[PDB]
Amino acid sequence: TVPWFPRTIQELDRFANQILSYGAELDADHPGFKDPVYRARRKQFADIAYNYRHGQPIPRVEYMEEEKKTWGTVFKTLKSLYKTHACYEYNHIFPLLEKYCGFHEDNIPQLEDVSQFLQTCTGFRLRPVAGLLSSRDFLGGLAFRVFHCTQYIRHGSKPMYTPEPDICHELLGHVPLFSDRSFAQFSQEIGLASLGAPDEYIEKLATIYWFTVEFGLCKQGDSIKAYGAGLLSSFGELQYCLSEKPKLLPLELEKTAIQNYTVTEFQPLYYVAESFNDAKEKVRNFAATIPRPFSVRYDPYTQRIEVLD
Ligand SMILES: Cc1ccnc(-n2c(S)nc3sc(C)c(C)c3c2=O)c1
Ligand SMILES: [Fe+3]
Repeated sequence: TVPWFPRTIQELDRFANQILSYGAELDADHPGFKDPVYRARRKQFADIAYNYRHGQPIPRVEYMEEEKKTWGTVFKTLKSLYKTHACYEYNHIFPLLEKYCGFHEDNIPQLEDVSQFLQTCTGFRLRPVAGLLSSRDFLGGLAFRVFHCTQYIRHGSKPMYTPEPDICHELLGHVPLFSDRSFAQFSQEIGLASLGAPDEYIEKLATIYWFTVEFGLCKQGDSIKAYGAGLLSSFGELQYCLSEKPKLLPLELEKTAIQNYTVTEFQPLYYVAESFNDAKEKVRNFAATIPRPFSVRYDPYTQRIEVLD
């Protein structure tokens, strides 16, 4: 009995709120655990996501001085690496994000502005998300070029640490790659692959996602550069990923899909992509191995998924 998936973009409304209601910020472990103001702020961002419906403007939020400071620290620290460590695509778009989107140490960009910018670049759009969605639900969004995106910021006591996605990771890690057409097509391919796929393949796709969108390296002429959002938003790991320490292997999906990984330390191993067009082709070949009694394609004119046989 084939798993349901949205067939229109508005149908992402359906399971968008089906998050893990009891989130990371509730653990005694969390940098913000003892902070009741932080607790409430987090629920505030969650209620914004909860009430969001596809098509609406994303609500603007006045960030606090404390939050802007945390952003500032993440921004300045990370900025110092991008020219040398980040891929061309990243460095190419970053100044535009500064000019048109207010990417600056003193200013946390608003999601609506960033979403409009991306729509202009590649048709990618943002949708605020409360918390952790299933891989199935999150990856499905990508098929429509929709990135489920957090709006809250990490707790101010630890600006270099987040166990979770937060706004810094989304804007400084993901957003600049979603501005590139080739990357955008690649990421969407992973989304298309996920539609109606068995649970076992959702997990293989999530693993591929992690070794690409989150922790991917790519060839850049004779050199290698970072493009994964998890690398680009981690000061420590961004420098480490391109030192002699980690092991590097070519992106190869039948191996990548089964490779184990942990979230708590630096990756002992990275996969290197030839280019985003090549990763896309590889994902397209891999999707053909997924037992699905149909074929899918996205029609951007009507914003619907076409389902054949
Ligand atoms: C597949 C999927 C579905 C929903 N969210 C995610 N997701 C994304 S996009 N970025 C990050 S950064 C970090 C430290 C974590 C844990 C995390 C994460 O979980 C991934
Ligand atoms: Fe991420």
